[PDB]
Amino acid sequence: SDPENIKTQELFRKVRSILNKLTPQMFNQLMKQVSGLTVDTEERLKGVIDLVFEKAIDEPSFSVAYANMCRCLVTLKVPNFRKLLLNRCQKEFEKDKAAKDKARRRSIGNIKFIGELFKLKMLTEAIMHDCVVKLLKNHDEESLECLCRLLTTIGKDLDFEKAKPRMDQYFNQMEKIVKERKTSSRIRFMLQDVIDLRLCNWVS
Repeated sequence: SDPENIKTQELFRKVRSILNKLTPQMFNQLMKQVSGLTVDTEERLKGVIDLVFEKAIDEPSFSVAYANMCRCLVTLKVPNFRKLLLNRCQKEFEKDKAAKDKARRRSIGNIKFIGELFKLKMLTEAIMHDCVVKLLKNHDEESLECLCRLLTTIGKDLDFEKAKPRMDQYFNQMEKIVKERKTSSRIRFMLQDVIDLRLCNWVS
C-alpha cells in the first residue's frame, strides 16, 4: 500500500510513544493523547490494541494505566472494540492451553491486566472464570494471592445466581487447599478471608 503504510507507521510510533513514557499517564491526559490519533482501519485498531497488550505484558504493574488507555480507545468506530479485546485476551488463554513454571509469572501479569480491563466493563465475566480456573490450576503462593486479590475485588460481581454453582466449586477447592497445609499459613489466612467474605454475602 505504500502511502497508507506510512500513516500506519506513524500511528504505531505515536502509540508506542504514549505507552513508553517512563511515568504512566493518567486518564485525562490519555483522552487528549488518544484524540491525536487516527485509527481508521481494523488492521490499525488491532495493531494499536496489540501494542497495548505487548506493553502490559512487559509491565503488568501499570496495567491500570493501560486499561485506562483501552478505555479511551473504545471511544472509536472502525470498519467491535470489546470483540477485538476479548479476542486478544483469549489469545493468551487459547495459547496458554498449548520453566513452563515461569509461564505462571507471565500468566499472573496477564490476568492482572485482564482483570483491570474487566473492572472497566470491557470484558466478560466468562473470561474472569477462565482466570480463576487458571489460578486454581497452579496452586503456588503467587497464583493463590492473585486469586485472593482478584476474588476479593470482583467476587460478588462474578457471583451471579447462575454462576453460583461454579463459584461454589471454586470456594470448595480453596477450603481444600486450606485444610491441607502444603501452603503457608499466610496464604491460608488470605484464603480464609475470601471464604469468610462470601459466607458473609460479600459484605465486609
